[PDB]
Amino acid sequence: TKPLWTRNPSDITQEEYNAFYKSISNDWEDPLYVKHFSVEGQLEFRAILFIPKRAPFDLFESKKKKNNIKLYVRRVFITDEAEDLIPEWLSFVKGVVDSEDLPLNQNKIMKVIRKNIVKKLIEAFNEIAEDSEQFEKFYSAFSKNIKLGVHEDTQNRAALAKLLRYNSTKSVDELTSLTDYVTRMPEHQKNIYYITGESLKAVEKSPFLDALKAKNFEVLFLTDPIDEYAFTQLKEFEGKTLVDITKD
Ligand SMILES: [Mg+2]
Repeated sequence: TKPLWTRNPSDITQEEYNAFYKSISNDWEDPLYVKHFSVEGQLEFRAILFIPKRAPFDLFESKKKKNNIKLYVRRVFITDEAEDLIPEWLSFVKGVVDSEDLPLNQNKIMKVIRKNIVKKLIEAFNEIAEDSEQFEKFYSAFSKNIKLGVHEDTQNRAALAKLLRYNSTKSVDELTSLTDYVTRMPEHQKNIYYITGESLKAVEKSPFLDALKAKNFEVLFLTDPIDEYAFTQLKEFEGKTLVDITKD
């Protein structure tokens, strides 16, 4: 009879998290991942956040951001329609946030909660990334929210960019991360090369690939306008510069 989130992650089992998830998500499936944590220091609060196995329908209105994360303050419900609690590109997250001090009434306290949540969720994505198979599932569902985050989040960009995934000349069937791309780059390669296009088919046989394939340089394939734009906002990854081959 004690709020699940107030319990230590160690004492909670799956199915307990699953049932609790069903209880708040209007979803029948178990969550893809569960991020239960607590924050201490200047501000104190607990939270259980979930990443759905699949992107919800959300085809009722024009907008979308209707984050139904239940907001509690010392175990007493307050609202499931909080504002600025979590970024718009992350609205797909479901769960509960229980704060010790009143989120008040913009408010400052709310901002530090939002900051910790973003930090924890990136932490959850890198975790899902440990299983390239379960990560594909997550990418198929929220690759759009990730790209959106890389575009909206300048302070967490580099980190989020580590979540992008693309096909390449050396990554045909399976997708690859920009980190693995870097690792694969030969000693004399200084740039991360890529090419933009309407589709994979249209980009796979570009004559611009010849000057690279012959020098055994891997090249990424971007087919989404958001990925393209994102790359100009990223510029560099891990130190390497992003270069569009079609240009030069
Ligand atoms: Mg089950």
